[PDB]
Amino acid sequence: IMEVQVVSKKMVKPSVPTPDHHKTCKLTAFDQIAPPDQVPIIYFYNSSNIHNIREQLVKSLSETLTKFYPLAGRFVQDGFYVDCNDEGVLYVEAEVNIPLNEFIGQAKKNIQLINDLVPKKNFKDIHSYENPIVGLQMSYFKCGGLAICMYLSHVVADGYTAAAFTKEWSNTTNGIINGDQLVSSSPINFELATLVPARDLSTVIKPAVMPPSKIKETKVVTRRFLFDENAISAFKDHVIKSESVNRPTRVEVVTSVLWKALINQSKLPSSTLYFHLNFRGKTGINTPPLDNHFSLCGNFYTQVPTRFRGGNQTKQDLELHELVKLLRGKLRNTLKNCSEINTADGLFLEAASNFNIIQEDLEDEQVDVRIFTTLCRMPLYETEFGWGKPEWVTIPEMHLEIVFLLDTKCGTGIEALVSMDEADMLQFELDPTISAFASL
Repeated sequence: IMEVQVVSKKMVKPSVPTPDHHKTCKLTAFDQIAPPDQVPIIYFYNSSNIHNIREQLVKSLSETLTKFYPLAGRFVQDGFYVDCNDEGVLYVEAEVNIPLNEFIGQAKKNIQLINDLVPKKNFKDIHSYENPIVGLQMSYFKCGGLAICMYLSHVVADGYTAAAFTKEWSNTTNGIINGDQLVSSSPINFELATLVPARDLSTVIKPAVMPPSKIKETKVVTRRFLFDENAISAFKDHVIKSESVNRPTRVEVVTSVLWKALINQSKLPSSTLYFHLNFRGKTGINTPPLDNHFSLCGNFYTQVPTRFRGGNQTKQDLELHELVKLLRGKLRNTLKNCSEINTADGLFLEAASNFNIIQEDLEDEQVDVRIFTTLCRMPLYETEFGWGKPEWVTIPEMHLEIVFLLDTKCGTGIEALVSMDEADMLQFELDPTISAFASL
């Protein structure tokens, strides 16, 4: 019964042209090793009941793009920079013939149904001066409910930058609607290339791949698992029982459970699970762009790869607390390393070390590399555009194998959005330790 109809599609440019001194935004070496993907997130909001809501959202987006000007530009391959030509972000307006309260419940069980809310007019990412850096689709449901979907290029921005863009846009809309007294507008800079410029990394970066890993006829599907508060507490007690780690976190236990299931499904004896660690709040340098860590935008993170090595132990002897302790050791070692670095170039060198480790693991017939992105303890459910908090926030169906960790609307549960090959997923969802949490 549900039909989505695109009503408009255009380019939304920043309210004011980008100044001449900012038209070239040079990218960093972090951006060079950033995954060249466009990554989606979608927020669902209940009915505004504001009559000019579409116009005011377009206007607040233009004003936000004034500050996030590189997002309105186009990537140039030769110099590895962003020509901030104000070509604009892709803006899709659609209308769906059903209320929002007859979709979210269905979508939580079958994420595929969100595909008609995600725009894909995008072209080639690294290359293609014609590919827009940001794509937005606003799908208005039958009685005013809103699906805001953002498709952002990881070469220009990381999770922190996407969140800052979202926060600024929502704050601008909220001020435009309810009075400007509710302002929290702090500047963003985009100038980290001063300290780590893009460079030739033929001497710095591991390249790799191998055939048994390169079985490509994969059909990636996505499933949603909800790890509720009571289940997380049970897992925490099951781990503390061992007391080989103290105070396990929600993310630690949920990632350990998912990782054990992935290892049991893997058919390979060793595994490498890597997430992202944001360099911003965890270092002490203050050379110009790092005077204000929370104002700097662009990729500023390191990969954190935890290597489970199955030697002469069986997969049957795998226990939660060992995965927790491996994750904890790797994170602690990375934090200790970050404490002792003097320049931002050294933190790029640490990120490159971890990148090389991940490539070496990708290149082994014995290691299954699994990507994890945790968005938990990020205030996604407090991003307010001026009429209410999000009803739901998730990541739509991915085309690559990945696991996203999100907070639930309230409480301390975790939504795990797992994307993997269908042949693997059909057994994975029936793992007895996680099958009770699958929305299915």
